[PDB]
Parts: sequence; structure tokens; C-alpha cells
Amino acid sequence: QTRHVVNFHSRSESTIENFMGRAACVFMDQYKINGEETSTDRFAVWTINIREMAQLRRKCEMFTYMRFDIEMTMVITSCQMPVLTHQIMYVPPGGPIPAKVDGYEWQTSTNPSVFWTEGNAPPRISIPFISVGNAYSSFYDGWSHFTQDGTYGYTTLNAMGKLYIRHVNRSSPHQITSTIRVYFKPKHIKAWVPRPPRLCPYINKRDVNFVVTEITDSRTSITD
Amino acid sequence: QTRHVVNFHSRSESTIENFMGRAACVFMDQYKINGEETSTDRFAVWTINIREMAQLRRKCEMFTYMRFDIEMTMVITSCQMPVLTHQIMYVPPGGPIPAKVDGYEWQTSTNPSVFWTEGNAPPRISIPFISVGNAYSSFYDGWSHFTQDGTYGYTTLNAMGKLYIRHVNRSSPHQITSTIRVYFKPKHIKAWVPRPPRLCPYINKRDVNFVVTEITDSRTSITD
Amino acid sequence: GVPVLNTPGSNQFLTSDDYQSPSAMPQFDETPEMHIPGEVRNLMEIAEVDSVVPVNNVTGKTKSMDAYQIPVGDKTKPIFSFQMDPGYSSVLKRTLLGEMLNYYAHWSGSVKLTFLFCGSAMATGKLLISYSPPGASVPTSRKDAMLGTHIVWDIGLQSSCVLCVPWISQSSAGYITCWYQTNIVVPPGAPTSCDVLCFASACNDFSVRLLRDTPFMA
Amino acid sequence: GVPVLNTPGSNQFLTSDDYQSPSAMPQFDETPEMHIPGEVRNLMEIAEVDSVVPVNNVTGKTKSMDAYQIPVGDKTKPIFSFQMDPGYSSVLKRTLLGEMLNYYAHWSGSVKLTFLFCGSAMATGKLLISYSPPGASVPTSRKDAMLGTHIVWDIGLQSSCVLCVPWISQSSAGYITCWYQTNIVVPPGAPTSCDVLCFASACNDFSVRLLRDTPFMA
Amino acid sequence: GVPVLNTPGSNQFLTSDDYQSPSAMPQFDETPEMHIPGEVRNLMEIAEVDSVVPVNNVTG
Amino acid sequence: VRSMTLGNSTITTQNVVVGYGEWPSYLSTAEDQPTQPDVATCRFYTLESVQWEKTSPGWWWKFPEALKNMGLFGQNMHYHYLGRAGYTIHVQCNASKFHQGCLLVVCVPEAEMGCADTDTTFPATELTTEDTPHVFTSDSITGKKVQAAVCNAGMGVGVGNLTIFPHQWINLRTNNSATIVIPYINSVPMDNMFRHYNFTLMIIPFAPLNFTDGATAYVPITVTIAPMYAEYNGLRLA
Repeated sequence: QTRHVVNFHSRSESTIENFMGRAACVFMDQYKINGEETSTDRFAVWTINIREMAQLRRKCEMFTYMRFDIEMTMVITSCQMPVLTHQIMYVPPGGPIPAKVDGYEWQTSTNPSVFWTEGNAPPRISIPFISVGNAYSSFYDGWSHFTQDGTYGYTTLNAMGKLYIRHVNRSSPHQITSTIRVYFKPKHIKAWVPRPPRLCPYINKRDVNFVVTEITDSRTSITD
Repeated sequence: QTRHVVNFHSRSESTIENFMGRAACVFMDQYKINGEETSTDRFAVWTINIREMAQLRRKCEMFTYMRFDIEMTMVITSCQMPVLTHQIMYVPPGGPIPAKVDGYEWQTSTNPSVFWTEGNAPPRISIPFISVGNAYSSFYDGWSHFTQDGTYGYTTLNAMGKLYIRHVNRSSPHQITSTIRVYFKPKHIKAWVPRPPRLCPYINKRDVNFVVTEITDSRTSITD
Repeated sequence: GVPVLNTPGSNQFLTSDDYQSPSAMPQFDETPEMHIPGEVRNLMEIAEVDSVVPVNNVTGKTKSMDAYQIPVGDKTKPIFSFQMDPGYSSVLKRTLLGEMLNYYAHWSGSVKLTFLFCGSAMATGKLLISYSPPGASVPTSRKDAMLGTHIVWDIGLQSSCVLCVPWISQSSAGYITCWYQTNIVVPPGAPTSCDVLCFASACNDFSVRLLRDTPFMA
Repeated sequence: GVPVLNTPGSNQFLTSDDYQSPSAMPQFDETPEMHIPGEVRNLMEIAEVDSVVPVNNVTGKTKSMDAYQIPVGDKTKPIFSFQMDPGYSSVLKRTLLGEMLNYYAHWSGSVKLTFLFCGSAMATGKLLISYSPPGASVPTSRKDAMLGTHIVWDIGLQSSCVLCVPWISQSSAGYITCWYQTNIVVPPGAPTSCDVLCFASACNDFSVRLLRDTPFMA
Repeated sequence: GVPVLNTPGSNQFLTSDDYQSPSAMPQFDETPEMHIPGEVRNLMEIAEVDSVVPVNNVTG
Repeated sequence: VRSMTLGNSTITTQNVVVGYGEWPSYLSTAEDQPTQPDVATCRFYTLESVQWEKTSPGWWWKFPEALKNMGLFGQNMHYHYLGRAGYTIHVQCNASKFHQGCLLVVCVPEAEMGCADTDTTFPATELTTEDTPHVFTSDSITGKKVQAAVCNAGMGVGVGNLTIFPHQWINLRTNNSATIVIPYINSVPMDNMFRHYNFTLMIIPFAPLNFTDGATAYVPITVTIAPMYAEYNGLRLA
């Protein structure tokens, strides 16, 4: 490459909606169709949070507070029959969860769910700003239980819900193993209180713990 | 045939947009679905450039500088099951590339990709004028590395990106061999500095090297 | 919602369509357009540029620059002669005129020819440039060329004579022959043998319809 | 009803689209927006904030806060020197400026540097801060740095000298060297060795185009 | 976007329809129409022309 | 007869082909600021005269760096890494009245030339020898250098229809002088003057020189370049 005259004047790509509002795959999971009537491998879960993969997690930690609608579009495949129909049930933060693929929670009228049959365009489900407070908090320097009990750093304001996914087909002659890819996207996003970027690598998906990392890459002397 | 009175007055078909803006197939490639977990035959590449086939390449060399949006539509087939879903990932000039069909680059939020499932209309993805300069240069009489180093004739301004294509299905019982045909089309095209047409045949797809060819077809005498 | 019904031609891919392609990079704002000199807004602006025509393209003189040179300096046989059609003619097929016309099947217009005499400033003679209509036969003699359309081009006065040949179209053409009216008269100091360059472009305006692939590329 | 026909690109999932997503909770009315202090409406509002630049990032002083301290108090070799480009430079790549610029491929603008002298209130000396253009070679001596662009920064008068380096873009950069014009003159009570902190931000306005993934995260 | 629903009769091919066919050659501009003598604008302009009637159409 | 002068360089001249109908001009930002030299730079830089014999096939110069050793313009190329200019190019021929011939004086922006034996490149000293011109050849050549055969000048095009560019014919019957103004054709407003050759002044004899046994056996072609509206990057702070 060579250093060219990069002559233009634009910061439309540096706004918050043009920086955060990009769809990224945040959840791959397998789920079968038949066998093991009491099993946990016939549906998917994915509690919705921004701390899924470190590439997106890093961008949400530029800012302390942010509020945004989310608009996820699943991409569902299958392996190994009839034409298959799926169900992507979003439960709110206050919502019952299934324990099995044939639980009664799947029939709850307050849990919105899409019934996508195979071959069409991917299913898209949009979720508004659910939180109780006025913004989602990326960081919470505080304790969930009063009087400095356990569970540091986890507030219940930035709870977004869960996403239970299953086949609606009751059975099949052979085994069908479906794969789902959830494409998370922030929408109509506002952000408050900027914050310095992450320096150290991430350890765990529910905490801010880190190993002490060097500031920059080292060089030989101060003058070279 | 016979010489008829070709009586009309029109040059609407001779404008630049009615001369260059025509869809032409520029990339056939095969890519499997299963086997050889570390292989290069499970995805396609095609670094996007105008110097693909000599019929289109000749038209872009009428003009020194040109700028245009590109709007390619893939035509994907299959041979040998479930319903198949594909992924056509366009990486920008500044973008990470996959090394394997299961690399992490495929999940990059800054690489836009279409997820076309089989049976529908062909997938269409449109790419704006990416280049750093103010036009794409068909010819570059210059050196990439300063002080007359290697790599003559290749500027980094006329870099358009790449186009990684794979199946999103993780596996299959039997072998499925998909074929993709990328239909490149210039759009909203402007062109500067006309240039004489190519006379000699093309040798290689990254240079202007040629064999000395005769000017016209010869005849017997000057007067016949 | 709105009751729609898909017509025949839905979910197909017609290669030549002009539909709104969904942009892959919507946030991306492209580089501002500066003014670059020499914009082309129409292909027929290339055909209107004069360019040298290889009239002397005989069997051994096409890989050198002796193809462009018409030797001047026998009065019974013409100097040169060629079909007047920029397509399917060895002389006018690789001209800027004749090369932007092989991208098209239907074209019709006129074509102007400039004969630049590249001899000495002391050489003096006359050349008779005859034109045959597209149906007529070529003149076999100088007198029979004089009785048709011609221009007795005095070299000693003007050194560049311009034609404009009409009725040039395809979808059996004219002839531009040239004759020795007089020999080249030359003083003792100047050389005896001279050259004549030729040129070709679109005369006033050129019409062209049906785009195709060029035959030259393989 | 209405005769429609599906174009190429129907029933596909382009990752970067801006279509109206059907809302899953339509009855649900979201919480009213209160005013929270410190809203960000543009990323380049983070790049305009000064932040300390680890100039002394030598091989053993990068996990401590000795990376940020330029030791002041040999006049033949410069105090410090570094490439002037916030990308691909060890000194300016983890700055707030240099970290919001690694999210992008095309960026262009200027960058201002503040040198805060953190010595005593009685120490007095001169430092010569030279700037080399992006094509030029570094000054090997203090005189050759004086003949180019420089600012003889008197420490005893002002304790903070501000630059503004233009022509900073990528899609071979400048140099900010610093020289002992004079030694640090100090009374008997004050200490002899001092430190100089550095800062960096966007000078007036900064241009930045093509978003990408950052290299630091693995 | 716009909520549409396909009626019965979608994705069929009725032989006698008058829909907007997508043109294969959009750039192409057709030849201008000259005036040719003797235009027919209705078939019953042929029936109004007298013509000889074979009344004596006996067997030979 | 007009005696033009620029700075401390006066030539004697005897119609101008303004390239692409535009006269060179300046670029008109505090993030990037150009420096306009004006002083010197604009004077006439007469190259070495070139003898045109009966067997000369042609010449080419590659600018802007053909002037890389020419005074202040060739010295501002080493201190600034960005620039642009206009290059008024006079081409006299000062032949006699008994000489005959014809030249094509054409400028050819972005003349990317091809190697002589393809599958390889050339060592970068074959495109340009600063002031002196690389000649063409009459037939094909081999070796790691530029395919300099006329009829395929450098680029694999026909040499006859090289008239599409800013050109001027020098027919010794009528005229002797040519002048071309080339208003900095490039896709970026400023570019480095050592990497990129903005255009290629090539002089190609279509009708060959001819004379009798008493005249001088050559005709010296004189090339003169005036870099107009040259502006560079800024070296000062902001």
C-alpha cells in the first residue's frame, strides 16, 4: 500500500447508530427433533445479553448507559422427510421458561413466538426497550442484594429476556439436527457517558475480571 | 444480407451507462459441503476486479478513469437432502478473510453477507464506490512501493473487495457440489480520459504485457 | 393487507433489468466527486477524433509504421484504393471510427477523410481523389475517374484536403481512389519521393443502434 | 389485486439492511426517556478528548506508569522520538485518539499534542520540539532540527506547549522529536530530574470513513 | 414493509393477460415509425371491400 | 515570432493544443494545506536536443519525474512527497525548407507500458532515464525491458489511433512548433512525484525524414517544459 491523499470531510459513519447498529451473529446452537423425550438437547436457550462475543461486547463498553430496540433475525438450517416448521419463542424478563420440549410454557399467550416454516425468508422478531430503568447499563458498580451480599456487578435492570427455539413437528422417521444462528442488531440506539476502551482480554462472560496487561507494545529505546 | 436504408438518428445506445452497464458472468466456481474439514475447496474467493474476462476488460480500457457502483447478482446451483442455504460474504478492501470454511471471519459484523436459501429469486448485493481516490483507474503507470521497487502498475486505489461464498449447512449425508455464477454490473457509471482500444491479445490478468501484433489484416496490394 | 398477485416473470433473473439493488453498505458514504479533466459522456465522442488510417497495409508492411504511409513518387494505375466502410474493411476496421463501430450492429452516418501530404515544402504536384457511389464500379482509368466525382487536390497550394463521404451504413460500398493528375515536381535540393497520410472520423453526426460483442477479442 | 413481481433479492437476508422489523410486543409501551448527563451523539467526540500518551514504552516499562513519563535531566541525542500516526504506531495506537481510529480503515485529519512539564516550579530550561514532514528524514543533530520546523519551548515561562500536526491519514509519517536546547537549571533546593507528560487528540475536526473490526481483540 | 397477501391466482400463467412484460432490451431504442400507406385499424375494413362471389361453383 | 519569458528563461516561439479543453489550475482545508511555490518552478526547462535521422522510430519521456534533476522543480520533488503541475510543452524542430517529414507529438496520460518478454517485469530503469529519452524500436525486441516497438507504442494499442490524446502534428512542410498544455490528469488531487508517472510525452515520426545528399543528416527536435501551477504539501505546523 501507499500513502494517498485521503481528501474528504465526513463523520456520518462515526455516529452511534452507524457504529453500533450492525447485525452480528451471537448464538449458534444445535437442537434435535426426536428421541429422549425428557432431554435438554431438543431446544435452545440463549439468555439475551450484550456480553455474548468479545467483538460486540467491546463496542458496548465504550459507553456506560445506552438504550436501544433490538431486531434479531434467525437463520435456521437442517441436516439429517416433511417440510419443517420451527418456533422461536421470546420470553420477556418476567416470563415462564420451558423445562422440556413438550412443556406447557410454549403455549403461553404472553410469550410472543414466530412459527417459521422452512424455505421462506428468515424469521425476524423485534423487541422494544424492555428495561425497567431509563437505559441499559453496561457496567454496574453495585451489589444485587442489599448490605453487600453476593453477586457483584449484576443489576436486574439490564435484563432483556430469553429466546427458546424448537421444532413444532412432534416427531420424524429419522433424525433431523437443526442449527440456528441468531443475528442481533441494536436499533434506534442512544448512548450516554463515554468510557475508555477495553485494554485487557476478556476472562468470563458475566464479570469484568482481567489479567494485568501491558499498556502498549514495547519498543527498544525511547528515541528509535 | 443486403445494404438497406438504415434511416434513424439516435445515440442513446452509445452513452457510457448504456455501453458499460450490462451484466456479464465473471466468476464460475465450485464449492463442496462436507469432507476435508481443513480444505480450500469448500468456499469461493474471487477478488473483485474489472480484469476478469477479456471481453469486459476491453471495454473498461476505453477509458483511463471511471467510477461506478457495482450491483452483482449470484446464480447458485447444486448437484449431488434438505433445503440448502448459502452465504455470500462481501469483505471490503479493509477486511479480514477466512482461511477455512469454519473460520471466525464469517461472523464479522462489518462484512455484509446475504443468506440465500435455495428455490427463491437470486440474491442481489450492491456495493457503492469504495475507492479511496475519486475514481477507479484502469491503468496506473506507477509503482506501488516508493523508489521504483517491485509490483509495477498495481495501485491500491482500485481495490474493490472480495466475495467469500459458502454453504451455511454444517454437513450433509451425501456430497453436494454447488456452482455459483457471479453477474457483475457497473451502475451509475462515469468515465474520464478516453483511450485507444486494445489491439493485441491479453496475456495475464494483472499486467498489460503483450505480443507485438500487426495493425490490420493484410491485403495483396495498395490498390486492390 | 394489500391483495397482490404475482405476474408471470416474478422471482426470475432477467440479465438486463434496472431494478433498485439493495445496497450492502448503507452507512457507508462514498468519496466526493472531484472534477477530473476530459470526461466522456457519449461513445461517439471517440469516433469524432481523427486518427491515422493504415492504407498501405500490404502483406509485409503491417507490423511496421510503413502501413500508414502512402508512397507518392506510372500514371496509369491509381496510387491507392479501398472500400469505404468502417466495418468489414481491412483499411478502416481498426481506426477509432472503425473500432467503436464494431461494438454495434446497426450504424449509419457519414465519414470525413483528411489527406495530409507529408512531403517537402518545395514539392509540387496534383492528385485527383475520386469517389465512387456505393453501387457504381471503380474507375479503371484517370479520365473515367475525372468524369465522376473528384477533387483535383493541388499539393503546392494546400497540403490537406478534406472529404465527407455520405451513405455509410450497415445492418457493396464506396471507393476512395487517388490518381496522378501530375507528377511531383521538385527542385534539385528536395527529395523526390514523398508520403501522404490519411485520417478518418465522423463527419457531422453519427447514428448507431444495436450493441454487440466485438469480433476481434477471442 | 395489485400485480406485483418479485425482483432478484426477494426472500433473502442481507445482513446490512434497514427494513421495518415487525415488533413482537406491540401493546408494550416502553419506559419514558429521562435526561441522563453526558450523551454521546458521535464517536469523534471521544477522539477530541486529550489523554496521556505512553512515549517511554521501552521493553521493561510498559506494565507500570513509567510508560507515560518522559525523563528530562548528553545533549547529542534527542529526548524522545516517535512516528506521528495513530495507527500502526506503538506510542499512539492505544490512545483514545488511536483507539477510535482502529475501528476504521479510511481516516484523515489533524492531531494536536500537548507537552505538560511536570517538574518543579523552580526548574528552568529550554526544549526544542522539531517536526518532520511525512517524506523527510529525521534530524540527526540539534542544529539540523533547528533548520526545519521547531518550537523552542521555554519551560520557565510556560509549562504546556501545544502543537497541531496536519497531514495525518491512512487508507511513512511525520516525527515529533525533542531536543535539549539548554539543560534544566535548578536551584539548590529543587530536584534535578523532571518528567514531561504528553497528550494527543483531534486538533480541529477529524474525518473517518470505513468501519471495520478492531485488531486488538482476539 | 408493506403487508401484502397473495390472492388466489398468484404465480399462475393465464394465457390471456395484459400485464407489463419486463423488457429484455431496455437500452435499445426502436426504429422511428414512418408513414406507410394503407393502414388497417379494424378488421371490418376488410369486410367492407367488394369482391367477386363464385356463384357458378358447380362440380367441375 | 513571439519571445516568451518565464522567470529567468526566455525562448523564441513561432496554436496551443489545450489538453482536454482545460487550463491547469490550483486545487481550490486546515487539516491538509498546500504550498504554492510560484517562484521559479514555472521557468522553461529545455531538455537536450534530439537528433531525428531517417531511421529514428520515436522517443518517449515520462513526466513529472523527467524533470527530477531540473533545478528547483527537481529539488522540490525531494522535499515534498505530494504535488501537481501543468507542464506547457513546446516542441520545435527547426529543420530546413528542403527537409520533409511529420511527427506525432502526443502526451498519453497513464501510459502503462508492457514488458518485452512477458511473464516477467522490467528493472524500473527501463521506463525512464530522467532527462534522456528512451527510443522506440522498429521491430520486436526481447529481454527484461519495455516492448518499445512502434505500431504497438507501449500499451498494446495501435500507434495510428494514438490521436485520441492531447496531440499536435508537426508537418515540416507547414509548421515546426508544437505546444501542449496538460492540466494534471489524475484520480487523486495530489500524488507522489517519484512513484507515479502522470503522462508520457512520446514523439513518433509517422512520415520518415527524407533529404538529399547535401543537407544535414538529421533534424534536432527541441523539447521545453514549463511546470505551471505547481503546488505541494505543507511543511509547517497548523
